[PDB]
Amino acid sequence: EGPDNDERFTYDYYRLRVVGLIVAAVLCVIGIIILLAGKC
Amino acid sequence: GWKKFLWDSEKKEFLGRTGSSWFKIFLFYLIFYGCLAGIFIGTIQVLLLTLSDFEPKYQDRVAPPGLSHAPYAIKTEISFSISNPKSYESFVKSMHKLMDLYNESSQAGNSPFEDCSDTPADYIKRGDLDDSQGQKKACRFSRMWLKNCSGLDDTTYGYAEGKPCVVAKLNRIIGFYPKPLKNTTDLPEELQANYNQYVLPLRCAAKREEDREKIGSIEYFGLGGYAGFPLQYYPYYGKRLQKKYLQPLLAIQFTNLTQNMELRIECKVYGENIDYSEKDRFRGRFEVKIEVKS
Amino acid sequence: DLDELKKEVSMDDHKLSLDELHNKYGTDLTRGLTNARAKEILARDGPNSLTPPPTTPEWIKFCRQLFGGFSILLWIGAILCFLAYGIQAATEDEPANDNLYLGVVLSTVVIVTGCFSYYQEAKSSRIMDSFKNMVPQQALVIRDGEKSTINAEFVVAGDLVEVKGGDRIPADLRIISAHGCKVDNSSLTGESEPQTRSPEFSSENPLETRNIAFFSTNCVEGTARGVVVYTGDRTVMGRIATLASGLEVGRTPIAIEIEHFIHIITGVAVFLGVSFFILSLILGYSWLEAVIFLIGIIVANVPEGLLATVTVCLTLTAKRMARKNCLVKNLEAVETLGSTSTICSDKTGTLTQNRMTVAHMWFDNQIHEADTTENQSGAAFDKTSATWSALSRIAALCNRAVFQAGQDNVPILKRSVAGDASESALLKCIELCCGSVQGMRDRNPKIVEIPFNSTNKYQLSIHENEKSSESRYLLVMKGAPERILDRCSTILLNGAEEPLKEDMKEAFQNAYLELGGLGERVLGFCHFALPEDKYNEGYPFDADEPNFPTTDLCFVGLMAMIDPPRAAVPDAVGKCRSAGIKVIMVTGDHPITAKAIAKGVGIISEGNETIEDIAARLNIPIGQVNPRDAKACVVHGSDLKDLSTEVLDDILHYHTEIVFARTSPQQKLIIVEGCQRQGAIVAVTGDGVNDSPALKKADIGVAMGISGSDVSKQAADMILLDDNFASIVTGVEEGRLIFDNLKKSIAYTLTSNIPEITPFLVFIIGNVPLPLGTVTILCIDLGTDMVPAISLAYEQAESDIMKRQPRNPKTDKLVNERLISMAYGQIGMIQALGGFFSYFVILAENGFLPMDLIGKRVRWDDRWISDVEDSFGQQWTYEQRKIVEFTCHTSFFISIVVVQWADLIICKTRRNSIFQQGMKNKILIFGLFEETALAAFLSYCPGTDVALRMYPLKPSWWFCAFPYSLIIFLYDEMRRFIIRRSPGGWVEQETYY
Ligand SMILES: *[C@@H]1O[C@H](CO[C@@H]2O[C@@H](C)[C@@H](O)[C@@H](O)[C@@H]2O)[C@@H](O[C@@H]2O[C@H](CO)[C@@H](O[C@@H]3O[C@H](CO[C@H]4O[C@H](CO)[C@@H](O)[C@H](O)[C@@H]4O)[C@@H](O)[C@H](O[C@H]4O[C@H](CO)[C@@H](O)[C@H](O)[C@@H]4O)[C@@H]3O)[C@H](O)[C@H]2NC(C)=O)[C@H](O)[C@H]1NC(C)=O
Ligand SMILES: CCCCCCCC/C=C\CCCCCCCC(=O)OC[C@H](COP(=O)(O)OCC[N+](C)(C)C)OC(=O)CCCCCCC/C=C\CCCCCCCC
Ligand SMILES: CCCCCCCC/C=C\CCCCCCCC(=O)OC[C@H](COP(=O)(O)OCC[N+](C)(C)C)OC(=O)CCCCCCC/C=C\CCCCCCCC
Ligand SMILES: CCCCCCCC/C=C\CCCCCCCC(=O)OC[C@H](COP(=O)(O)OCC[N+](C)(C)C)OC(=O)CCCCCCC/C=C\CCCCCCCC
Ligand SMILES: CCCCCCCC/C=C\CCCCCCCC(=O)OC[C@H](COP(=O)(O)OCC[N+](C)(C)C)OC(=O)CCCCCCC/C=C\CCCCCCCC
Ligand SMILES: CCCCCCCC/C=C\CCCCCCCC(=O)OC[C@H](COP(=O)(O)OCC[N+](C)(C)C)OC(=O)CCCCCCC/C=C\CCCCCCCC
Ligand SMILES: CCCCCCCC/C=C\CCCCCCCC(=O)OC[C@H](COP(=O)(O)OCC[N+](C)(C)C)OC(=O)CCCCCCC/C=C\CCCCCCCC
Ligand SMILES: CCCCCCCC/C=C\CCCCCCCC(=O)OC[C@H](COP(=O)(O)OCC[N+](C)(C)C)OC(=O)CCCCCCC/C=C\CCCCCCCC
Ligand SMILES: CCCCCCCC/C=C\CCCCCCCC(=O)OC[C@H](COP(=O)(O)OCC[N+](C)(C)C)OC(=O)CCCCCCC/C=C\CCCCCCCC
Ligand SMILES: *[C@@H]1O[C@H](CO)[C@@H](O[C@@H]2O[C@H](CO)[C@@H](O)[C@H](O)[C@H]2NC(C)=O)[C@H](O)[C@H]1NC(C)=O
Ligand SMILES: CC(C)CCC[C@@H](C)[C@H]1CC[C@H]2[C@@H]3CC=C4C[C@@H](O)CC[C@]4(C)[C@H]3CC[C@]12C
Ligand SMILES: CC(C)CCC[C@@H](C)[C@H]1CC[C@H]2[C@@H]3CC=C4C[C@@H](O)CC[C@]4(C)[C@H]3CC[C@]12C
Ligand SMILES: CC(C)CCC[C@@H](C)[C@H]1CC[C@H]2[C@@H]3CC=C4C[C@@H](O)CC[C@]4(C)[C@H]3CC[C@]12C
Ligand SMILES: [Mg+2]
Ligand SMILES: [Mg+2]
Ligand SMILES: [Mg+2]
Repeated sequence: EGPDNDERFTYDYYRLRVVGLIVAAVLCVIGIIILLAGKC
Repeated sequence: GWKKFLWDSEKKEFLGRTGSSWFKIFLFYLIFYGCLAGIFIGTIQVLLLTLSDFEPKYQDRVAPPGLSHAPYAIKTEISFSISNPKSYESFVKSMHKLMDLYNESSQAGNSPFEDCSDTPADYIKRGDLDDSQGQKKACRFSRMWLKNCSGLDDTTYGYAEGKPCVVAKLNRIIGFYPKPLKNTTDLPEELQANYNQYVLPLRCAAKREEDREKIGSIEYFGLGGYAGFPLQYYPYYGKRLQKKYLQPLLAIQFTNLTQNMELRIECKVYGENIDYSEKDRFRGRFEVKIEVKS
Repeated sequence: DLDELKKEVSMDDHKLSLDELHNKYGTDLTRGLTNARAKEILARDGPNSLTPPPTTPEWIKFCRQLFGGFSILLWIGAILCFLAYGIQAATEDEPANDNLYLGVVLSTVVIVTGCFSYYQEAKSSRIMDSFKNMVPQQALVIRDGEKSTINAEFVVAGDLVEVKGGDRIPADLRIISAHGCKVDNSSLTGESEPQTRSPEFSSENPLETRNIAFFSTNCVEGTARGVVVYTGDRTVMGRIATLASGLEVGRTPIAIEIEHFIHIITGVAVFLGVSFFILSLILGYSWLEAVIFLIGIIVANVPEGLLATVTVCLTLTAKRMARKNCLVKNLEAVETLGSTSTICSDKTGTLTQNRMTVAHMWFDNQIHEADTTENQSGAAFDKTSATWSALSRIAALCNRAVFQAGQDNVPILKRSVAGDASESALLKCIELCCGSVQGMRDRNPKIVEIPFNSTNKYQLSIHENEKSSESRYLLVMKGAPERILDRCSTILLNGAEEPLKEDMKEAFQNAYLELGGLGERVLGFCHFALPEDKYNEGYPFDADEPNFPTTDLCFVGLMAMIDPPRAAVPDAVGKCRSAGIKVIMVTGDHPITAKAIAKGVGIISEGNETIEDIAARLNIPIGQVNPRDAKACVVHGSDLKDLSTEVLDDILHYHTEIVFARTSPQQKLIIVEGCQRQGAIVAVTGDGVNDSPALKKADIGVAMGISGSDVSKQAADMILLDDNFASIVTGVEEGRLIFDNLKKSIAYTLTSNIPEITPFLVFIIGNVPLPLGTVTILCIDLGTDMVPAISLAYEQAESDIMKRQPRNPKTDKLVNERLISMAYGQIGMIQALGGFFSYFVILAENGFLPMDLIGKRVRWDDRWISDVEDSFGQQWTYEQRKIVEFTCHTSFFISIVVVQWADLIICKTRRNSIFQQGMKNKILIFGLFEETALAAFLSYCPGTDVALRMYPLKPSWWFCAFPYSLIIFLYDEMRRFIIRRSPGGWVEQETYY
């Protein structure tokens, strides 16, 4: 480390947003499944 | 209704209940809220046990440092009359508040101050961010370094005859090493002359192409006579590990300023770990609206 | 429109003569009026047509839905928001636009709610317009001595009008000459059978006399003449309709509950505002700022989504009802049924079927019962003896009525039959269990018939015998059982014949009194085989002399008949009584029949007794017995006319099974009012016009759909398109279920209140950075929260709802202090603490420890301080610290959702446990899943920190609210436990909603 300790000030918000969206999408689907499960 | 639900004399009730009821409810709420408070306090103590006293866990919201100044402008505008003295008082008062911390009387003895190179130098590492060694030592920064804007000669600092000063300052960040641009063929025009590697350059200009002509001679004052910040005053170890720490400063005199006209002056620092933002107008650069109306 | 002169009972000029009548209105009894004179009167007073209703423009009922009690509160909230914005604009530079956004949002909420509610009431109005089938009608008037058929709108007072069986009485006539004319006075007066109209006068009451024909009535059989006495709106049913229109509407119970709810919400809102106003003035702030603080706290205490949630909630219960054929015109009339505690019903057309049907039959010294139900769902009567066959031949032959041409499609009971109601009932019973009568009749040719005589009191006829082995002649006769009994000497027992000894004569007398006491009309049928040796096949028995043996006949058996009640009438009445609903019969019919129908449907429980019954069982005068020993009472209308207010109160206060007989429509209204004077909700169920003033003044009117009148249908609040009475039970059940659900949803939308306000209060008192932003409060109150609150309506019952007693209106409210103590006091507090926890965590991880946050708002807000030192010594610019504050708003909102999970689960059930009821509600599960997906979407989608100002969160923060949620679940679980084990204890009278 030392002088080139640039990583200590970086965060991968991109990957975080990607995952959080994948999860939101999944939860939304599951929801729909439960809602329509019975009317078919 | 109105009167009864307030006080009846047969059942000896007040507001609805008897003497012994209001007490049962008050006692219940007191015990309930007491437990609530104790639980919240316990969950906050475990949080205090989760953080460190010498370093902020997250340092990403403060990666690109800001560029502030000494005068306190309401809308980033400096407007004052050269005749009426009660016009630039708000400026001098602030300026003074800032420079009043670099007094030599404050900086004295070996502890915790240490004499550093009178000429820009390189970084200085006083170890890690621990309590093993006692309170680290910070370099001394003299007032006099700033030549015509020090309030030691002309207390007013310039505002008295149409030649105001502007003390720029780099935002203090823990473990932040300032890095300047290298000498390669790609470098701005301005920066070529006087490339002291050890100095972070600060250079002001005009926002619009027209205003160039109306702005006169930008005279910068600093450590070694250069227009920048010496790398030796870094890094900053934090308040707990370096109380009595002074950050470098750079004075800027806007000599030969056109009278009775609003001038937009944008100052900007250059460097690798320095990046600007179109949303935050104080990240790395800063804007000032000077108007010496007389 | 003098109401008192319309409230009075009808008066008339019936007790007069034909000369006095013609002398008062002016008219030739044998030539009628002249055409010139007729037109002079037609233009002098107006056509014989009722005034159309007062049209209601569509823009008017839209403005109505935009107002009310809840929408008005939201309106004042929007007004306050814009006022505070104006003050901030004229007092400070760079005014934030938070208040203008909140105000336009509130206005949009009110407009959308109005559009939805209005669309529903319009849907019901369209399906309602598809029922008025008004076909023009023309009357037969005699002018200048000639007969002419002119539109009903051209009849005037004074001309001569002739009617014929099958036509409708145009105006109010004064019969001058009749020929066996009968009229159906069921809609106006409520008389189930056809009263004969005679030119002579008989009773002091105009509704009882026979010399007056009425408006909207129909002449069943016969022809008659008459002078038009009353015309146009001045008619009987005209004054009744005008009175109905000139009555007020009222105010349902659900509305009063919403009103008292707003009363409490405003009490605590203005209290917190005036108090934090004096407090802010005590801490140094200026007036200009304190005013904005007052308005802000008041607005923050207003539920924007409770309006949309409550409206959609009620609408969901209204469609379950539309699925079973129960349509409501308004939207709140869906809850009134559950709160009803006294149902005033009508007999003719509502409690009964208004159709004569063969009820009991006598044969082989044994009473037999027949099925008298619409869909024919019952018990047969043993069609295996020869006696029954002979009976079928007697009734099917000695009967002159026949089904109306072209009925080959309708069922055997609902088809049209031309004739008297007795021959029609007999024809239907024979055609029901004996096949086609048309062949049964052509199978035996009728030779000679002697019509019913006023002296003979019998109807007889001879026909050929279809026996291919017997060419003799058959003689059949029907009539009153006494007259026929005096003409027999044999009895067809099980087929064979036997003498008429006194043993069977007494069995016949007891049978006669058995069928008679049942409120039924009995007839006797007998027949005889004429000896072909004394009356050959060629001899013609002309109806002149005694060609048939009047006596020595063979009596086969009695046949009773009466109007039966609808299928689900007894079961529904029993269900209502089980739920603690007082059933009181109110009808303008004969008391001898009203009492029988009451005992048959359950109004007068078997065993209870009236004062006359006791006097008859003891053989003592009626003035000696005490009226307290009689549970049920039959109040006659004539006696009702002479009774004080206190007497009626006592009648309803001491008698549990009351039956008002021979009561006029005005008296019906008086009875409904007598029920309201005490304090109980009333539901009137009817069908004719006499029920219009009763259905209007009652808390809720139920009109029949097929058998109901247009006036009572337009003045009612609920319509039964299928004429099923069990729908009343279904309605009283749904009215309760959706009530306990409204309570749950209200507590849900009120629990979030606290974690939405507390941040601003600590902001002003403790001077810490702003915790909960405005676009987040909006994303909570109008976003995520909506689906769960809507789902709370689909919750099933916990205990039997059709078992508990009706809710008391003066004590058990919809929103009491027990709810406020839970939402605002215990759950909301925990949710607020959880939010502040996540808050401090976000600021502690970035560098701002809790000790340095108290006292920073002045510099934390200042827009020109680009160097704010944190707990570690770092310098933060203005935009950098603002980004962190916004990320704290995002996590605060997510914390709210996390605690709402446990709140929606503890709100699902009010007493029972989750491991008992169960998570069978799929909508609630979907609500939780969607509620989480929306929060993640609002935070992780790119460009949100620009549009809505919500930054992404780091996966370790999302877990700061979990412990608070589990704690909320455990606390409420133990709460809902002591209530069960300890009934009536502290936890119940303190936390049981
Ligand atoms: C850091 O340094 C500041 C300046 O230090 C001075 O210069 C340095 C290089 C050394 O030589 C040091 O010894 C000097 O003091 C220091 O601030 C100074 O503090 C003194 C003490 O209060 C001030 O003196 C007073 O001046 C006023 C009038 O001031 C006028 O000028 C200033 C600008 O300079 C304006 O701001 C004012 O509004 C006025 O226009 C006198 O009226 C006052 O009278 C008092 O003393 C006399 C005897 O002399 C008595 O008879 C009276 O009763 C009063 O008791 C003082 O003479 C001096 O103005 C001030 N300088 C500035 C620029 O403000 C500062 O405090 C140091 N800070 C730290 C943390 O060490
Ligand atoms: C009955 C009701 C059922 C309801 C089911 C709902 C379905 C749930 C759906 C999805 C949840 C799984 C999520 C998994 C996501 C992992 C993704 C991942 O890669 O994530 C890594 C992060 C670490 O982030 P960092 O900051 O360290 O690095 C940041 C580094 N950078 C930023 C530089 C890149 O980690 C994380 O997010 C941690 C993710 C959270 C961990 C899951 C914890 C589960 C909690 C309780 C369940 C226990 C069940 C027990 C079984 C009982 C059976 C009877
Ligand atoms: C019946 C069955 C139904 C099933 C339906 C399934 C639907 C599909 C399900 C999931 C789809 C997943 C799509 C994933 C998209 C990833 C986009 C992404 O990762 O973009 C990230 C970057 C922005 O990063 P940055 O550097 O600016 O960060 C800020 C850095 N700072 C602020 C520090 C400077 O993007 C960019 O640049 C470019 C972005 C371009 C725009 C992309 C649009 C994505 C928006 C919405 C789609 C998600 C919907 C998911 C369903 C949810 C339902 C509620
Ligand atoms: C920065 C700091 C943050 C601060 C945040 C504050 C958040 C505010 C949270 C909650 C607001 C509390 C406001 C008061 C709520 C009271 C509820 C209320 O008014 O509901 C209305 C009920 C009516 O109910 P009903 O329809 O069933 O009646 C039927 C009667 N029938 C049937 C006999 C006719 O009326 C009643 O309950 C009667 C009225 C009783 C009023 C009691 C007043 C108690 C208020 C304060 C006490 C403080 C003392 C502290 C010192 C303790 C000693 C150490
Ligand atoms: C540290 C973290 C703290 C978090 C705190 C917040 C927690 C809130 C979230 C979830 C709480 C779950 C509570 C579990 C309760 C289970 C109760 C249960 O199992 O009681 C069994 C019942 C009773 O049956 P019975 O005897 O009456 O049947 C009679 C059948 N006959 C009539 C045919 C004979 O059976 C039934 O209800 C039928 C089967 C229903 C199965 C339900 C399974 C779904 C459960 C939860 C959904 C997950 C939501 C997750 C939300 C996160 C979104 C991201
Ligand atoms: C059964 C039925 C199922 C239906 C489910 C439907 C789910 C729909 C799922 C996803 C669609 C969501 C909308 C997509 C938005 C795409 C926006 C986008 O792709 O933006 C990309 C660019 C960002 O570019 P940059 O990184 O260079 O910017 C740098 C800016 N610097 C550097 C100055 C800071 O955007 C910009 O520039 C400007 C950003 C414009 C802001 C648009 C956001 C809209 C705001 C509120 C609407 C959300 C309401 C919630 C509805 C919930 C429905 C369930
Ligand atoms: C069924 C489930 C539904 C779920 C949906 C969730 C419900 C949401 C409920 C309430 C949220 C609505 C609040 C509207 C907020 C508008 C904010 C606004 O106008 O801010 C104005 C900003 C100006 O900001 P500045 O001064 O910092 O600019 C400085 C620029 N300098 C410095 C560069 C010059 O301009 C901008 O952001 C420009 C971009 C404009 C973005 C407009 C986004 C509108 C979002 C929603 C409206 C539609 C929602 C309808 C759905 C209803 C659901 C029932
Ligand atoms: C940090 C600590 C974590 C601990 C986790 C423990 C998990 C335990 C897992 C399952 C719990 C055991 C299953 C309980 C089944 C009981 C079945 C039953 O027969 O029940 C009946 C009794 C009620 O009887 P009664 O006399 O009042 O009926 C009166 C009826 N009348 C009114 C008609 C007369 O029911 C009752 O006692 C119900 C009372 C139970 C209250 C305990 C609540 C436990 C808390 C959370 C459970 C975990 C779910 C969430 C998962 C989170 C994952 C992260
Ligand atoms: C972060 C958030 C944390 C929140 C944690 C909250 C924990 C605090 C929970 C409870 C503390 C309150 C205890 C108050 C005790 C004093 C009350 C009292 O003075 O009461 C007197 C009565 C006895 O009078 P009586 O009825 O015979 O007189 C008849 C009089 N007449 C007619 C009016 C009915 O007391 C009774 O009835 C007995 C009723 C006692 C109340 C039981 C309530 C238990 C509720 C929760 C405990 C579960 C905690 C689970 C937490 C798990 C954490 C992981
Ligand atoms: C400061 O600005 C002034 C102009 O305001 C410059 O002086 C002018 O020079 C022109 C010739 O180029 C003369 O015509 C004017 O008369 C001068 N004006 C004054 C007031 O002297 C001056 O050269 C500038 N000085 C610096 C150091 O920039
Ligand atoms: C029924 C109960 C016990 C289920 C509780 C489910 C909880 C633990 C689930 C629901 C939604 C989930 C979050 C959804 C989205 C993200 C963003 C992603 O980038 C990291 C994981 C993270 C932060 C998840 C962590 C686990 C989470 C909070
Ligand atoms: C279940 C409930 C009732 C338990 C509540 C326990 C409360 C009383 C406990 C939990 C955590 C505890 C705190 C933990 C840490 C400290 C720091 C110390 O320097 C002083 C005491 C103090 C401030 C404690 C006071 C008591 C405290 C708040
Ligand atoms: C932030 C802190 C200091 C605020 C504390 C507020 C407490 C004391 C308030 C919040 C809600 C209030 C309760 C709200 C409702 C009722 C029901 C009423 O019939 C008696 C008073 C009672 C029980 C109140 C007592 C005081 C109460 C518990
Ligand atoms: Mg009727
Ligand atoms: Mg009504
Ligand atoms: Mg709200």
